[PDB]
Amino acid sequence: TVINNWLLIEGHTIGIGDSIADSKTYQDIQNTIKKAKQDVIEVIEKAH
Amino acid sequence: VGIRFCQECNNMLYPKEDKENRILLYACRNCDYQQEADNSCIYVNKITHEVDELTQIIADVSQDPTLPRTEDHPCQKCGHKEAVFFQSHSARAEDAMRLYYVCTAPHCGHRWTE
Ligand SMILES: [Zn+2]
Ligand SMILES: [Zn+2]
Repeated sequence: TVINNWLLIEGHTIGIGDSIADSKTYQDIQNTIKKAKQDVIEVIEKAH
Repeated sequence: VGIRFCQECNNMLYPKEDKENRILLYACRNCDYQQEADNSCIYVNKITHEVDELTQIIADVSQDPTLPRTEDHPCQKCGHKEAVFFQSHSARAEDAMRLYYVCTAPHCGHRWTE
């Protein structure tokens, strides 16, 4: 009861803003993914 | 290693021992036909089964649009730049991820492995 009625004051939500990261973070993630794909390509070529 | 067929009833031949001359013979069991044996071997069993896949690879495979192709590896016969490559394409191939290359361009049909 008391916590719900305090949440009536503070409030909680979810939305687009909660799912969006900084552009630097997106660039870092893309760099990591590209590096991973390059490593997988290298492994495939080594197996070839 | 292979089998040879009878020359009279066109049946299957079987190995038969010649007691007198001690020479290997293939004698059909459905008639009296007998022929001399040249290879002198009967049963060959390759447990490792290391048969070169290049013989089992068909030249027309190069016609496949779904197959990857590379410009890096040229043909050895005609030196054609374009070549199509694919993996073993077979089961029970032990552990082998090696690539088999087939040269494109008509009438070449060359297959090599690197
Ligand atoms: Zn026969
Ligand atoms: Zn060629």
